[PDB]
Amino acid sequence: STGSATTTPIDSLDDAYITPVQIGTPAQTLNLDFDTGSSDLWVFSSETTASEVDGQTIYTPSKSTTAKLLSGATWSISYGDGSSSSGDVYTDTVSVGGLTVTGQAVESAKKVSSSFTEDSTIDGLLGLAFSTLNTVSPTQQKTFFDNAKASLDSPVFTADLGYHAPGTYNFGFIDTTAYTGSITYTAVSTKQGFWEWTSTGYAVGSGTFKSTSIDGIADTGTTLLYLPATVVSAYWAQVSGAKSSSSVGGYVFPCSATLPSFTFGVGSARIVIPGDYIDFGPISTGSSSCFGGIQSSAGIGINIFGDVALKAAFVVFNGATTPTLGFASK
Repeated sequence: STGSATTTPIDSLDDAYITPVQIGTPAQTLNLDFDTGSSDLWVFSSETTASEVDGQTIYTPSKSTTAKLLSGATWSISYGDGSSSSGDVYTDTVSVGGLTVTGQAVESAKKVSSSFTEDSTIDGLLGLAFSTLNTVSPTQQKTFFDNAKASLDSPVFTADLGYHAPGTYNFGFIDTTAYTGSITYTAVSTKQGFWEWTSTGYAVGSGTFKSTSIDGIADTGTTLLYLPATVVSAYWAQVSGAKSSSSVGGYVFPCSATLPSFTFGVGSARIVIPGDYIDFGPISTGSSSCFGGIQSSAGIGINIFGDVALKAAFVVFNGATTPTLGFASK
């Protein structure tokens, strides 16, 4: 089997992407944030504290004939941005772009943190990291991808995120019309539960390529590109007036600037992030100070190839017995 679904930016900055997901019988369609950096499929629901729901579409298990409470199971997650959610668990039928999993764990939120409430466009998350990170207790649950894997034509999914435009998540096949040149594959470590890999270096604008190993995660659920302070400083030094602002919480730059591109290495191949992808606009409405899309990972504890990086590529998440990541230009 295969699936194919369009993923759409939630706003004009590509802060995140939502993909429609059918849950239950009859289908309840929720727009979920596909997140290769976590492993829980959780939704706003009829059980969510009413004051914590503000415009989201909810899953109502009692209206699904295929929903079954997973007795005794609870979940609770905290994300890298300090947001969180928790609740109980149902199993139900879940379909993405024509690909159906029966008995998928659907984690129903009883509580969500303010950032989730405040984002009306995101009805929940669909985790696509490794199932070892799943938070369901006392019986850990599998991701949608893990459950689908054996039925898929090929045990892969691909992320093709758009810049200020829709893109695609595919399951079970590689669309050879969706990228240019070749896909370069690189090794993955699953030791931390992430799609963790090592970039071979970077360049800033038309500058020479610096060969250096950068260990990081491919994370569709993180907006920006977080890299070591040395790398980030080298980037922003090429933007007149750019500076790190503790009050704002990262590098800002004059909105009048033209940003240089940023290149990252995948083996001997190179992915170029155009400068415009690195512009996240005014820090506040009407400001002439703009927020940068490349930020320091110092104090995160890990480098993160988030949407800024991934949207410059066609990315293969290969879930074969030995997982790998593939990147192509597009």
